[PDB]
Formats: sequence, C-alpha cells, structure tokens
Amino acid sequence: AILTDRYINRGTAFTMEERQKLHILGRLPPVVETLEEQVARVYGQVKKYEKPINRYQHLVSVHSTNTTLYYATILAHLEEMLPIIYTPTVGEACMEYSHLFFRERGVYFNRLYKGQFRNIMRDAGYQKVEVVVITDGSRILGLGDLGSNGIGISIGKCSLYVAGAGIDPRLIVPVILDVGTNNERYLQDKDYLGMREKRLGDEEFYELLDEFMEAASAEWPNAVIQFEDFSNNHCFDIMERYQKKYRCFNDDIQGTGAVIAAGFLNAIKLSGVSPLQQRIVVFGAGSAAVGVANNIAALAARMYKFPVQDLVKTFYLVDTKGLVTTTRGDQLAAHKKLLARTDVSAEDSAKLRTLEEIVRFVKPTTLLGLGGVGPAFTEEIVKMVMQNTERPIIFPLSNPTSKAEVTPENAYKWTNGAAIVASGSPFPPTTIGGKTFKPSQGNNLYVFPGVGLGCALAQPTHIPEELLLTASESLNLLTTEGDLREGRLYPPLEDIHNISANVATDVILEAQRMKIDNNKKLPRTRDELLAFVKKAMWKPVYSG
Amino acid sequence: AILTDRYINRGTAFTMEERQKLHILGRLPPVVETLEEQVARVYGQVKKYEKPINRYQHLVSVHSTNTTLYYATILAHLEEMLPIIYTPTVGEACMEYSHLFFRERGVYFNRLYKGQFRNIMRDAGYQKVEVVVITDGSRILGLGDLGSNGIGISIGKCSLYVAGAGIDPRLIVPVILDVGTNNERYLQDKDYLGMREKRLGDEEFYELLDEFMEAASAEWPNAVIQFEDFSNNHCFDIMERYQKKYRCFNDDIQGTGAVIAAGFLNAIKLSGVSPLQQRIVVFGAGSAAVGVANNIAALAARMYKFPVQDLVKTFYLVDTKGLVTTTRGDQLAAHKKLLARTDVSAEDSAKLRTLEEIVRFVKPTTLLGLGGVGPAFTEEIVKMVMQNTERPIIFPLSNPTSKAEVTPENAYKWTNGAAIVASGSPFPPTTIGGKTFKPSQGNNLYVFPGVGLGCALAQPTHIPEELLLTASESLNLLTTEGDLREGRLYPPLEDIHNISANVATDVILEAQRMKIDNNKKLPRTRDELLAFVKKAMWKPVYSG
Ligand SMILES: COc1ccc(NS(=O)(=O)c2cccc(NC(=O)c3cc(F)cc(F)c3)c2)c(F)c1
Ligand SMILES: COc1ccc(NS(=O)(=O)c2cccc(NC(=O)c3cc(F)cc(F)c3)c2)c(F)c1
Repeated sequence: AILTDRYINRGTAFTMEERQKLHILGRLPPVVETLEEQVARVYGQVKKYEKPINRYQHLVSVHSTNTTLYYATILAHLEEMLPIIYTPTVGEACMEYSHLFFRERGVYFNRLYKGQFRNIMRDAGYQKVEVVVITDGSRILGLGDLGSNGIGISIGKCSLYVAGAGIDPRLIVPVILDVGTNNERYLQDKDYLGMREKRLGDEEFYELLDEFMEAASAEWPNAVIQFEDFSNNHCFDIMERYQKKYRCFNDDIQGTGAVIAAGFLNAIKLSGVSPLQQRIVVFGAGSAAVGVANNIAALAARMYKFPVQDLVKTFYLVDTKGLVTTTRGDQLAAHKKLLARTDVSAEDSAKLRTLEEIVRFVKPTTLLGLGGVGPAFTEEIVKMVMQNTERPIIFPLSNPTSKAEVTPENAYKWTNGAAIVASGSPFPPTTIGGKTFKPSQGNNLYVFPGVGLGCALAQPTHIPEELLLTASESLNLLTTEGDLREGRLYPPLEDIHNISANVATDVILEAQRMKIDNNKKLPRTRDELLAFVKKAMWKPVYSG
Repeated sequence: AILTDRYINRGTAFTMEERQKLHILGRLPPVVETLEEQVARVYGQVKKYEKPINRYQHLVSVHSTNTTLYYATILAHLEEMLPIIYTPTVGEACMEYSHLFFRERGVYFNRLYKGQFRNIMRDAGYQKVEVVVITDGSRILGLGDLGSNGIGISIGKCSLYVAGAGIDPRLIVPVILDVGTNNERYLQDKDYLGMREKRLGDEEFYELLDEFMEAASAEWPNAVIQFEDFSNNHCFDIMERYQKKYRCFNDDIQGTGAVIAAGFLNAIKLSGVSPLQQRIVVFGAGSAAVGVANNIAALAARMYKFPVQDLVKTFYLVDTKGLVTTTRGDQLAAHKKLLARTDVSAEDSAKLRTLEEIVRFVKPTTLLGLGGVGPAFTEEIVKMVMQNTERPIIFPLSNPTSKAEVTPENAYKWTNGAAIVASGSPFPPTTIGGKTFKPSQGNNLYVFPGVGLGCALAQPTHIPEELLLTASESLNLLTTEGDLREGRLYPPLEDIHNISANVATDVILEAQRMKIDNNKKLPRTRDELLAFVKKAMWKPVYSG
C-alpha cells in the first residue's frame, strides 16, 4: 500500500531491513539501489526510446509510480529532459496522445458547470494550494487548438514549478477551462471528450473565467494563478482584467520578457557597446515583441538609472511594412507608436522596407529576432552589423528552430566567433578555429518557478510589474563574473533550484517594500530570507 | 479517490448525476460514454501504435487506471489482442521493457528469503486466492532466459485466466521464483534487479520450490498452482514431484496436449478417415511431442473405446535419425519406446531416414509438425499424403511461424483446399478458386482458464490426468455441427467465457465422480452446475 502511494514509494531504494519492517519483502526484486542509482537506471530506460513522445510516455509512468524518482531524474538531466517534459513534446502528447493525462490530477471547467466552479474546487480536496496553471487550449502561437486536451499543457507546466522551484507536488493544480475548440478534426472526432462546439464568444468566455478567478480566490486563497498558452485575442486582455484584483500572471507575456531582458543586458555588458550606445533592430512588431523591447528599457532604467526615454530611442522597430517611423504615412497600431522613429524623414521611410536596406541605414549593434517569418538575418545583414561593433548581439528568438532568424552556428561562423547569441531553443556548441562557442538559451524556466515560490511564500495581494522587473534583475545579477568570462548570459540551467531561491527572495523583498505581502512570518533581510526560502523548497530526495 | 481505484473506476462511464453524487464533477472531461463506447475508443488508441510493444504499453496503462475497461477491450477484440497481451509480445516486454511490470502485484522469491516464503505470502494480504502462476524465467522453448524479468510472463498468464474464465482479478497472484539466470547480458547489466548469479543446481532449486509449494498450500489453500515457462530440465520432473501432493498443473505440457488432441479428433471426424484408419507421422520425438501423441490416443480411447494399444499403432514417430523402430539398432530414449514401430525390419529402418522416404513408405493420412526445424512438410510430401486420403490432416505446430513445418496457405494451395489445418499461430484466411479456408488455431486459452475455474470452484485435492482428459473431451464436444460444417476444429475463441464455463463444469463433474472435490456447495448435475459456474464468473462490466 506504501508502494502504491507515488509520493512515499521509494521502490528498490527501500533497504532489506525497511522491506521486512514494512512487510514488502517479496513485493520488489532483491537489488537495493540509492536514489542516484535509480536515476541512472531511469535515464537509460528513457534513452532506450528513440521518439520524444515515447520518452515522455516512459517518464509519465515513472511519475505515476515514484514521484521523488521522477523529479530526481529531471533535475539530474534537466537540459536534455526539458524538450521532452514540455515544449515541444507536451503539445504533440496533448494533440495525439491525450490518454497520457487521464490519470493525472486535472480540474476541468466548462459552461455546463456554470455556478458550481467553487463546489468543484472545494470537492478537489487540496489543502494550501500554492500554484494553479490554467489554459483554455487556444495556444499562444495560435497553432494546433487543443481544446480540452490543453489539460496536458497545464499538467506539464505545473511539473516545471515542482522541478524548478521545489513547489510541493501536492500543492500544484492543473486546470483546463474548456470554452470549446475551433479544431475541426476534434469537432468531428468520435473520441474527443471535450465540449463539442466552436469557442464561446468573449462575453460568455469572461463570465466563466470571472467565476473561475473568484472561486479560486475563495477556495485556493494562497495560490498564484498563472495563465498558460492563451491566444493573443485574450492573453493581454486577461492580464488587464485581473492583474490588480487577483494574484496572477502570464508566463508567455511577462516571463518571456523578464528572461530575454536579463540575457540581453548581459550581452550588452559583454559586447563593449554600453546600453545608450546600442542601436537595436527589433525584427517583429507584434504586442509580444514590443513588450520585450519595453522590458529591456525598463530593466536598463532600473539597473543603471538612464532616462527611460533615451533607452527607448536605442530601438528601431521593424513590422511587415518596414522601419516603424512617424513619417511613413500610415496610422500606427497603439503598441508601435512608443518605439516609432521621430528622427527619420518620409523620403527615407519610403526607402526603408527590406530588412537589408534598414540594416544598412540604421547601422545596428544588435538584431533582436521576434519576427516568426524564417531566416531573415542573412550573411550580408550579419556582416553589416560587424561594421558597427566588434561584438554583434544576435538573438534569434522565433520558435520553432525553422522560424528562427539565423542558426547560432551561422551567427558564429559569419562573425568568426564574435557574435553574442541567445536562442529560444538549445543548440550544440560550435567550434571555430579550435575555440568553442555555445548560445545562451533564454528558457522561461529561469523566472516563472521563482515568481511562483516568491508569491507562494509572500502571499502578495497581487503581482504588479515591479515583481517581474525585480525577478528580471535578480536573474541578470546571478550571472557570475566566471559565467560572463565564458560568454554565458544566464546562470546555468542545471542550477535552477539556487536560481529559483534567489529570484523568490528578491520578489519577496520587493513585495515587502510595497507592503502587499500578507505572510508576516518571513525574514526581511536578504541573507536570512534566502536561507529560509531554500529550507522551504520541496526536494526530490527520500525523506519520510 | 474512487477514480484512483482501478477496480471500481469507470472513468467517463460515470454519468453526470453519478459524478455530482461522488464529488468528481470536474475531475473528468464532460463526455459521458458507455463501456462499449470506451472500448471502441481504447481499441483506436491501441491501433494508433504500430509496434506490438507500444500497443502492450498502452494496454498496461489502461489496466492500471480502469481494470473493467481493460478486460472489456480484450474480450471485444480477443483474437487480435492475444499476440500483444501474451506470446510473443509479453516475452519481448520482459526481455527489454521489464519496467512495464514494476507497478503490478508480483510476488518475488529467491534464496535470500529462504524460510520466510510463508511470511511473504501472509504479508501480500490476498483473501481467497484462486490462481497462482509461477515461473523461474528459464523458458519452456529454452530461448531468452529472463531470470527475475520472468515476473511479466506470470502477470500476462494471470491476465488470461481473468479474460478467459472470469477469475476475479483480485484473486490471481503472479509469482517469480528467482533461482538466478544464465542470461550473460543480464549477469553483466548494471540495471538487472534480480539475483546476479548462474541458475542454482537441482538440489537447491527443489529446496526453494518445495518451500514455495508448502507455503502456498498453507497460505493460499484454495489456489490452483500453475507452472508456466519452465525449461525441459525441470518442467516434467516438477509435475512428477508435485502432481499428487498439491493442486497443480503445467499449461505448456498438459494444456497444449489437451487442446491439440481436441482439435485433432475433430480433424479426424472431418477427414473421412476414422481414428483406427489414420496413419499419423509425428515429425519430432521430444517428450512434449510424444506427450501430445499419447494425449490423442488417450482421448480417442475415452470418446470411442478403441483399445488404446490399437490407437498407439496409428503413430509413426520421427526423431533426428528417422522413423523410430525397434529394429534400427540404437538404444531408444524411454519416451520413444512406446511409439516405436515393431512392424518394420532393420533393412527398411536403414532406408527410412529422410522425411520424404519415410512419408513414401508409411503412406500417412496425417502429418503432425512438432519438429522445430523449419519447413520440413514440402510440396512433394504434401502431394504424397493426397495419394493416401481425400482430406490430409496437416498440423504445423512448431513455434514461431518461421520454425513451422508448412504455411497453411501452401497446405491449402498444394491440396486445392482439401487439407485440414491447425496452427500454433493465427493466420489470415486463404481463398482458392472463390472458396475460403482458414486454419484452426489450437490456442492454450481454450483449456487452462476452464481448468482454473473448475479447480477454483471444486477445490479438488489435486489435478489428476483424468481432469485434463475431461477438459480435452469437453473442448472437442463444444465444436458444433455448424462449426464442423464450416471446417472449424474448435468452438470460436471469441466465445471463450462459454467455453471456459463448459470446460469448468465437466472438470468439476469429474472431480465429483473421483470424490477429490472439497467444495460440497456445488450442484452435481450438468445443466444446474453450468448455470452456477456461469453466475460465479467475474465479468468485465460495471456493476458496483
Ligand atoms: C516506468 O515506471 C517505473 C516505476 C518505477 C521505477 N523505479 S523504482 O525503483 O521505483 C521500482 C523498481 C522496481 C519495482 C518497483 N515497484 C514499485 O514501485 C511497486 C509499486 C506498486 F504500487 C506496487 C508494487 F507491488 C510495486 C519500483 C522505474 F524505473 C520505472
Ligand atoms: C491509458 O490509460 C487510459 C485510462 C483510462 C481510459 N479511459 S477512461 O474512460 O477510464 C478515462 C477517460 C478520461 C479520463 C479518465 N480519468 C481517470 O480515470 C482518472 C483516474 C484517476 F486515478 C484520477 C483522475 F483524476 C482521473 C479515465 C483510457 F482510454 C486510457
């Protein structure tokens, strides 16, 4: 019976004497293993499988039998497991293997349960819930509507809070708000188990998501609510609607920008071109891309007290028409007006349409790739940036690797190793003339876990932009002299527990300064708080 | 919590009103399905996977979440699921994916636990256990020693008692007696969890298996003990040691022969060549092959009261030297002397070495393939049998299909549809000149489940050869006039519950006649007993 409880089961780690005492002698094969030995064994069982999706299926089975062993395996092989346990494998599992999520602790909402949301939460019988991940399966990148099968996205994200910040796996809740699906295959699929209708309109959407926030705030009062993988028609509006009234954030919007800003300011430090001397092409002019630019400006203003207006003038925003300027004779979308050039004539605007001529005119020191239109950063463009700086900063952030603006390999080759590169995705190192270069991956894992752990300990009334900026700065400052010497823009991913504890500490101190913190038991000075935060984290080791 | 109990979990079959009452509204996606709908959905999830081993892995996951749904899926698609849930996929799962068995209810014995066997059984906390499958992983066919990974063979076989005869899945126990392994890969594999030593010698082997039988007889007194997949050096000796003192049998030896005999007597009925007019080449002279011949003789003697001596003279036994005769000038192994020809000269014996000349001399009406040396039944041999009978009986029983003596397709083609064929393995039908022929598969599933259900109800003191013969005859008699008209040698496999109930009834009546039955509550007349046996079977339907 202890064997059948995944939270306390140790499998072959139960000693002979423990097996005799627990009456489980003969329920296990005779070999006794340490946790490290069980991890090496699982890692081999995983690499037996060739397909990401079968590796995932194997790890799901470990998770349902031995939760400690699962999280211990992830933490020993984090960089390699991350693309299997979340993006992009988790989406493929949701889309075509949703049965992998059936036995997990999801909470399912829909219009049929209108007015019962709070009873459904009370009935789940969870104690002091710390983190709730919710999706409607609409997808941030707008591809492959998963409807009800979105529950797997919430399950995978909840697992990254546990692995990344030692949120107790008993105190995380994955939610699907099923407001229907526009997935035509699913609408006609006899085996789709969700609401078989097109996505509700906005008024009914917000009636249900309002009830969910109010029910969660009453029944899970200690929880952080994190919006995952909501489509662009809703994700920005959801934060505007809830950010002040509930303890909530959106990792896709706020996490991404905090991690990219941290990495970019370290690229500036390495580049020899100080923040006010940077000329930054922002290739892509969506709301997300502009939010990342603004996050960069906000962090450089916090860390260096340059006037934010002067930081904004380092940005050269490029949409599908070309360089965004006040003189090019169109009515600009609201988000584009802030970053619009005021220093460019109508006549020059007309000659600044293709990325190549924009780069030749602007003479940038940085290329930020947020475009999602393939390999726009060509050899010619990259060799033009080498004319403006000894250390071109090149960030191909468009997902997946096929949408990327340039490969890190070409960035390094074309610059003879001078390029400073951050990627959305992991890449193998590149060796040029005996010298090795590897891009810095700005993974969202750097920030959301520590925001979750900080907000779980501090119990703030809400999560204002100040806490995200603090988490951005905290992450920047964790890149050591030694990391920076080796060209790293972030502390190492494998150190995620120490990263999360430090992000959490800084978030807590910021909540304490703003007096929005509801937990008065916490220390109020950084050294003592950091020790207290570390002690509070759940660890994937056998404890009893 | 009801959802997390695989025995009572109904998943999406819980109605809306049931979900509200059980407080699980919002723990499931909103679609409500019947069991039949859940089965169709699972069957599609299974056929999504291309590889037998991934289909198995999928079915294992269903089994660990919803036991009723698992057994309902097997019974709806039995013929197609059988090669996935047992031979040959179960062996490949044991050999390379033993982690699939970790979460199942195995009991593990080894020399380290000597003298504790009964405490290990008492600690398992099972109530009125009916069926125990035990293996040591040595393998009947002597290939791929699995050691401790043999537990998966016991697990799969236990599952066939539940599916086949409605043994309650709570009342079956899979056992591995780990007496070491001769698998060199495993002896050197850091991840082998069993006893890391060569197989114990016979004296220590029997010390441990003795303690197991005595402990099982005391702690699981109502159980049938069935030996599965033991190597030829032990399997015959084990039955000789235990058959009278304990309630036990070996499916590989006794099950096989009872099913082959049933099918062969139906082939005789269809062939127009009555039992005393049959001339049977037994291609293969191992103990198993001779036991099958003797099972045939024993059944024809029971059903027809021909003198058994006259039935024995229909057999022409062929070993690696050639036709087994009293005059060929070697000292015959004991098992070969009974079937030795007394009517063949030393001079003819010398000219009867190759199967071709043996067939030309003997002029057989039947070829029994138990040889395990590939496709020995050639076009020439098959067309020679067409000279001796209008309906050649051709049974290629050697496993797997590559060791088989002939394909059913060639048997039918070469005889223009006249051949009466039984196979070890399923084959697709063959169409010749617009007429369709399909071989009869003599699956062991026809007999062991009903022997298990009969011995579970009757609680006989032991399982004498009389009960196996009765089960053989019972199975023969279940092939209806209609089945026989269509060329079927066995009732249909999909009817396995009715088959098992009828086999069980006949086994019980035989135990009652021999006064070895310990359960006095049972009816003693066939019609009333059969109704009572049917009522007692566990059914894979939702009941509460
Ligand atoms: C893919 O799933 C995996 C699960 C566990 C492990 N490793 S392990 O070391 O946890 C282990 C090793 C071998 C056997 C057990 N057995 C059990 O945990 C067990 C549980 C039960 F609920 C009832 C039971 F009888 C026995 C565990 C694994 F590598 C894969
Ligand atoms: C491969 O495994 C399968 C398992 C179940 C089904 N079908 S089903 O109809 O049983 C079903 C359908 C959808 C969801 C649930 N959920 C649960 O059974 C469940 C259990 C728990 F222990 C806790 C929990 F919160 C929920 C079940 C399946 F096709 C595959």
